[PDB]
Amino acid sequence: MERIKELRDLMSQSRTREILTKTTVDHMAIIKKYTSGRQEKNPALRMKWMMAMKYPITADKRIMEMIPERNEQRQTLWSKTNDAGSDRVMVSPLAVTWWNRNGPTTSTVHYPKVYKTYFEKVERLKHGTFGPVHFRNQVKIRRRVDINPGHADLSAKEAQDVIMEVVFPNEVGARILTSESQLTITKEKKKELQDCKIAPLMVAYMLERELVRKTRFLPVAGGTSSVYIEVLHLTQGTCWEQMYTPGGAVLRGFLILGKENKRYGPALSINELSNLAKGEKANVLIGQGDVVLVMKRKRD
Amino acid sequence: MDVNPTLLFLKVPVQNAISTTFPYTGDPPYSHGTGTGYTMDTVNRTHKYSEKGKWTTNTETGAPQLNPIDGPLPEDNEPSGYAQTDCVLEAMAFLEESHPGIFENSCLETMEIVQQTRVDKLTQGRQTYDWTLNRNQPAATALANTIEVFRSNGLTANESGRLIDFLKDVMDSMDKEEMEITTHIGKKKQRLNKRSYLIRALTLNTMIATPGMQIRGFVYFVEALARSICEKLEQSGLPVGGNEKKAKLANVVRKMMTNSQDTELSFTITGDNTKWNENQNPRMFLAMITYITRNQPEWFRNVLSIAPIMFSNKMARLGKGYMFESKSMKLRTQVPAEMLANIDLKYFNKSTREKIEKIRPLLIDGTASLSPGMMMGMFNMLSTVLGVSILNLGQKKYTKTTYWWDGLQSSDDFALIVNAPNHEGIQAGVDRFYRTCKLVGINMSKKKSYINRTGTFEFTSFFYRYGFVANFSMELPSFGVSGINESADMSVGVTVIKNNMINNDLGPATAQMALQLFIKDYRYTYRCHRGDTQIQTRRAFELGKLWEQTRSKAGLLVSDGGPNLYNIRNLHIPEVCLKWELMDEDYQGRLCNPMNPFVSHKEIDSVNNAVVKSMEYDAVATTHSWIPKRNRQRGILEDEQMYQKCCNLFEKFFPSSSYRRPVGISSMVEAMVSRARIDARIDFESGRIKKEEFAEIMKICSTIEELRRQ
Amino acid sequence: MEDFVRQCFNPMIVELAEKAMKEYGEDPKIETNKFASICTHLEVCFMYSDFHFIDERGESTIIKHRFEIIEGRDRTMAWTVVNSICNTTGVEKPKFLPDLYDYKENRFIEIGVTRREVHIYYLEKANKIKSEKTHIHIFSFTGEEMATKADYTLDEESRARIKTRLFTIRQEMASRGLWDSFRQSERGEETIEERFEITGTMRRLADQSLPPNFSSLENFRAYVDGFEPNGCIEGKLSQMSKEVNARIEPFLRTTPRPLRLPDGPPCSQRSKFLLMDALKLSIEDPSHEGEGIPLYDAIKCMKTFFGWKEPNIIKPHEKGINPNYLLTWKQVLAELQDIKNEEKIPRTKNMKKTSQLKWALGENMAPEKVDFEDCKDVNDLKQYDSDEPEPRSLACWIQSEFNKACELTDSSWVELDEIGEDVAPIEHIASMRRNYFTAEVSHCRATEYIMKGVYINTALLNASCAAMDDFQLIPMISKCITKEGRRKTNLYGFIIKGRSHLRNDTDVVNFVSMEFSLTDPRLEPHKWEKYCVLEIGDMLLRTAVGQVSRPMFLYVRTNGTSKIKMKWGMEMRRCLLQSLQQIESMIEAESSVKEKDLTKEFFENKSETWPIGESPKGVEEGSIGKVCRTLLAKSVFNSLYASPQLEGFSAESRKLLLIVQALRDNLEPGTFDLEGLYEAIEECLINDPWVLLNASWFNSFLTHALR
Ligand SMILES: [Mg+2]
Repeated sequence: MERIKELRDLMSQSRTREILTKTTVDHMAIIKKYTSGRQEKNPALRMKWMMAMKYPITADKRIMEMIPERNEQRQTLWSKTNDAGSDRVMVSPLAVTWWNRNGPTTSTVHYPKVYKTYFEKVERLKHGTFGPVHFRNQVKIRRRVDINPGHADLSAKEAQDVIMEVVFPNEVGARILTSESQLTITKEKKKELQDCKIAPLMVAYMLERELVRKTRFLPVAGGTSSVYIEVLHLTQGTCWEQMYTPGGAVLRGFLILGKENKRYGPALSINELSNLAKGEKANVLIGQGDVVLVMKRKRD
Repeated sequence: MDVNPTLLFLKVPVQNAISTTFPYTGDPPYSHGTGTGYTMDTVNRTHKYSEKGKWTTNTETGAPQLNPIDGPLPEDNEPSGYAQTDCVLEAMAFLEESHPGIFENSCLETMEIVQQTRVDKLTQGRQTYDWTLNRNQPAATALANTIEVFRSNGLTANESGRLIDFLKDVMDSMDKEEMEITTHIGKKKQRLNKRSYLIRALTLNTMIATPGMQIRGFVYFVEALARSICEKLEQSGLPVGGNEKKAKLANVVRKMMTNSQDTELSFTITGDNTKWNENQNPRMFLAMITYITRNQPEWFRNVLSIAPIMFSNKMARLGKGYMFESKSMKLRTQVPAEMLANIDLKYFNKSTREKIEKIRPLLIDGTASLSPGMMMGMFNMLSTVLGVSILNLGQKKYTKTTYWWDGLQSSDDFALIVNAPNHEGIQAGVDRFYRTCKLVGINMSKKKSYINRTGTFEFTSFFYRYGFVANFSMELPSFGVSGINESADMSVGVTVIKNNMINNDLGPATAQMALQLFIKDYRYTYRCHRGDTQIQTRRAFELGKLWEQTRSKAGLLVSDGGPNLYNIRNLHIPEVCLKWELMDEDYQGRLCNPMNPFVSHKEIDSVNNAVVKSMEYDAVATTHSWIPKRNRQRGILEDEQMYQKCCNLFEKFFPSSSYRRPVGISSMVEAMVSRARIDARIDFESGRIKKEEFAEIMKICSTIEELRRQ
Repeated sequence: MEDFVRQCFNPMIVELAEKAMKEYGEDPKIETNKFASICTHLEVCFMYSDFHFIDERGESTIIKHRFEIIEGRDRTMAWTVVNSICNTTGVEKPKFLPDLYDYKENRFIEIGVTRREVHIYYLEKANKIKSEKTHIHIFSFTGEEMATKADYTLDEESRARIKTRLFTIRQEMASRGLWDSFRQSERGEETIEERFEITGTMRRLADQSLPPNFSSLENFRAYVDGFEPNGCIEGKLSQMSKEVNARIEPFLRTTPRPLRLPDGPPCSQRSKFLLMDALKLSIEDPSHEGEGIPLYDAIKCMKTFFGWKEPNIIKPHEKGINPNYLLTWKQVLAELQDIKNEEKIPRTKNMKKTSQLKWALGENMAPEKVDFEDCKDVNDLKQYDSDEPEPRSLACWIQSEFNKACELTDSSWVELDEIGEDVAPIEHIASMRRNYFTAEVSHCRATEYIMKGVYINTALLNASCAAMDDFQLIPMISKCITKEGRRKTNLYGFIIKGRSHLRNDTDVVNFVSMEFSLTDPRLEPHKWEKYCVLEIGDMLLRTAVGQVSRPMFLYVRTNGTSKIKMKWGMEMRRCLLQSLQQIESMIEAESSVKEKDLTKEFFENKSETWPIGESPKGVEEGSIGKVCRTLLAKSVFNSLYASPQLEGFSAESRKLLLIVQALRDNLEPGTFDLEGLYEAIEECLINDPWVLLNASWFNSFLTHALR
């Protein structure tokens, strides 16, 4: 496969081989920050300049299999070129509009589920009620208020735990596999997002947004509840107050028995640990690539 | 009748109509005011303001160094740098006395920060002077180049992943006899002796100036300590935001006025410090850091003291050089500053002649030695700590007289308030504050400061008038397209308008006008004019076809030629969700198709977040979430993308690395090989990979393991 | 680190570690690595001993504790218990303190938790402590383990629990960024405090960075450590001379003086296009074939005018070649006629490179670059001229320009986009306020300037990107809505753009602008020093006496624009926002005072007035609409005439304005170096007409406010 061949190619050269063999999985993130690029100063002017070009957008390789080269008016949608560093072909906004008006249609059923917070915002605004405006001196006291309503008030650590369990089931670390009980929210989200083609990174980001608690230091002149903070712009002002009412298997219990033991067979994956027996000891790749010998928790 | 807008102040008070006194709304299109002559002028002025100090020659760099500390006390009102060590130590002592335990808690918090920090933090800075390339480079590139050179010189402590280990490597390198630099052109080797390397590591490239990678970590730790100190002071205007500054101004004014008796007299000084950097001495910072870190582990004291020690022997590069033009033959040539030391003085004007004559003795290897003074944007929080100490020295239990002062200090700016029984009391208090500032090395700009009865003043462009505070530190922010993409730009624009309405006193009608102008700019920039309009654009045909095809035109996004449904009501709602109920089924499916070739997500830090400061915007990943095209020599790294090339191909093995920072004991290659083997086995077992492919993959894995072992 | 240790370990274990480390007088808050090491060791001890018992037959049963703890007690108690075990069971006395006593095997077992490799730790322990009849079990955070003779006392289950606990602790430490220090802090058998020493070069540098009367950084540290405040500040204050003071000089009514404007020849026009002298050829309804594209509209607009005659120079450019400009205009006319007779008008017209156009656009007109050593001996070589710019006196043409910019035009110049339907009552209030402001501002001449600049700069940027190396012809076009509501397209002139190989955001593209006008330059030649003006035609103007002929001139000049300047021009619509913000702030202040919405009482009043102008009679007052238009024109002229002088003058004169305001409030204002402030304000007035006009406005305001 392209991935393993590219790994071999990287390991061929001396410096890349040394960095791969030396840096541990812990320090990977560190070397992720050694970017050789350059952020564009004043990206607004850069965008204004680009949009006057012919092909300022970067699609991927597969676009050429679906979007035709030219439309009815013979305007070229994408060009047989490449970006500066990858095989991302050059395309034009005409291609985006062509996809939006003629591209394949799918079923957007998971979008309300994944973006639940935004649609909850919409529903709260839709069912709200409005009162008269009162003009007078405004004295807003500044205090810490919550930002996102409907959250589970989950700790960032535990929110990340749930996100890893749901989005990336077969990359959970030793802590998850060694735990005794599974949170109900995790199972509910796993059932809710079974067949979800949305990018797993987007799903993880939305889950973290919807499960973590966030607070900000804001002035307030009326209610302090979270539902009253999202509409702070609409309700309170410098010299006016607007009266608004808002409208709203079990892969756990495993003990590590040391490092990889080749006598016990090839390393498995987490997702297939359910097929083990009551006391069978196997080799599993946990975390981001750590092979360990594991056994089921017999004699709880 | 001759129109005169200034006459509007005859009725509207200036503070109420202060907006009319600001000429621009956004960055002006010249961005000028810097150059080599400017750097030489700053060096000359800094040395002049302390010329009565003691001269010495550095035993390592052999550079003239001026020490005005404990110098003769000033005899005039001109700027001076003759700060007294005892006076500053006493100011720190009284600051601790008024706030017992502040220094100890701040030191403990900074120790926690130091132990848990990481090297990649240094990649978060601005353009920095790479000594390996001897020019300005990006922070990440400079860090990578320095690490590569250190590794080539047998310095690898930074491989532990901690910034403090990188600092240990930096010190060891400062103790290296020779340094080798290899540039890949093919290959090329250069050798630097101890003195040359020290000079390079003790430079500040001028372009205001920027330090090299050898001082970024120490400065970072010192500023962390200063931030911890400042967070516990109510008289410090740093690093709070715009919402926490109005509260402080109002509180201080109320404290100094309402507490005043019926016979007490209160006055307020709006004050700028004339230089505040060319008179701040690194020795004073070292003294006050030594006092702050009393009774601390020796390693912590040493780490915190390295920064002022390093800055006390800093060097300043003189820039590009000079431009010479001839009239007879219309000939132009560039003279680098390096030769400026060994050139005659018949091509430069009188003022430039004086500048070069003054700066010649201070230069070594093209860099002027600048021991005294400082540069803005480097030790802002330590200077704020010193200013707040002076402010706190105004309590009635320290003045021992009827008059007493209090106020706010924000790095360079300050607002003072003096209460005394009578006018002579106010004058005495002002004189005492000024003289104490002079003793500690702080100069008040008499021309940029003024006093008046308490009730009206200004502080960091916040104008206070009888309780009404107008915030103009930053005026109307940009109300156009940020330049990320269509969805991100729409979300950012609406969110920015909403935030300005919430915080920056933006009115409803002004918000509506801002929304209208932003929508106009968005449509013109992205050519997404309303489908029914007859404006001719390269994107007009597709948008018109989409408009005619659709049934519910209200559901089309603005980027798709739809109408604008935004108002003050729904600035907090993403556009995709705002008109989700109005979208046609097929159009909704096409727009929200996860398999489209346009959507793309980078690491989570860059997901739904844009760097301007960083602001998070709410958006739905759609077809409009594309990426603009990328746009783009001596080099230490043969392959400048090696780090990215390695980090990439790890997300294809462990996708969670994109969302979470990975943790593991094994090396990257070993983990990747294990995952490859497991995936190949599972796929071959499932029956969607054949014997040939499986064996082929097993064969590459074996040779990769052999390569790693070898 | 300490927080993680406290929140991870069992509180009793934390207390045991705290007491054990206090026994040695060590501070956990200052040495957290040792604290974590002791906590891990004690937890491993407990888990080793936990969940074990001895049955009635002496066998080991998992439910007398099988293991007796020895490391969880004081030295005295540990020694007493180990001696009791040795006496009761007759076991050899261990040389060093053991950790656990095994009843089933009747021996002493010691456990070592190693951050490094297990074999190294085992070898060190064997060569250090192990003497005789002592078992060693070495555990690691990576899951490994080792023991003597590979005889592990516990069952696989308990060892699995210990390994899992250690692995989890390792993972949590790594994720929190504490594992690096924790692993680096182990040296053989002990945990060492962090070390960061100053030596060698850095030590000498530190010794060279002290006050004058110090030689060693250690001496300075010792002095600071024992320093106690003893009236040092008071003594130094009593010593310094009294000439160092901040004396407040009163500022009452006579201290301020008029700002001194620079003396010299009058200032000239530097804007990118004509403002009040602009003449536009207009088509009242663009309903022609291929309409909308600039070139066809420009051709149609030109066709509407009859009376073109042979061009000739009227006002030559003193520093320029007038025949080149004349030939450029002739070439533009010839190309327009050629495309007109072609009947195949293309979207964009690229001009043919010509000597006149090559010179006018500054194509290749630049000194050649050479090395200094190659031309060091040239007699005429000198540093680039950067002297003091020549001061210029204020002229009345800029005031007339501003007066014109503030008055209404007969037709509307803004067609802002739409927004969602208003629902909240505050939304209705905002809509009413915005509509009032728009009605006051829609027909202003400043709006015309805004649209003109926006269109010109948008066209220039698009042409520069599209045609990098072509001499494009760009008509200067604007759109308008007359009183009758009919769309009208106006053409002001043409711009020929040169090479646009722009890579940075500051490199300049040079263009030639030729603009129609009716004003004779000879009336105010000083205003047109940068322009070459030719008489290009004749026009008929209507008046009470019929039609009168007036010459029609063409102002031709060469200019340059960068990407940043083009973006600045395209973003001119924010002047509307600025003016609206000020006008709305006034209304909101009044409403807060009166506790009710006063939009009607501000805009429909037409009786309340604000001082907005000066006449020979005195100060003049205008309605709210006049104030809106005046502020919009001020913003527009600030945008058009931006310069460092303008921002400097604004920043410096804000202080003087606030001092005067404090005076007007009877707040007893006072200054320290008011002459310095005056010098700072006046240093920013050299030649810019806009800054000089602003200075004159400030002088007039001072005169009127002081009285
Ligand atoms: Mg100030």
